[PDB]
Amino acid sequence: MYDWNIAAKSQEERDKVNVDLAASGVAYKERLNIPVIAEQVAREQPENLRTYFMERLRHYRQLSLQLPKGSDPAYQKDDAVKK
Repeated sequence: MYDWNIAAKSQEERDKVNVDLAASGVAYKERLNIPVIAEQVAREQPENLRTYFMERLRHYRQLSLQLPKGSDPAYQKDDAVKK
């Protein structure tokens, strides 16, 4: 699907988000089922925001488990059966 955050005009804005979406594709896609390419963001990941990407990344992990199908043990329903 290529880039999508083209709405970012400023430099500081596009860089932080480019690395933000990067952290998403890498984990969010492999965990749940988000349709994106991990290496696609790997070639556009600004080392200048390597810190931010990790912040969102670590966060994405927390939701990786909470998120829908793909990897969720505690996503049971009615507290009766787990699925």
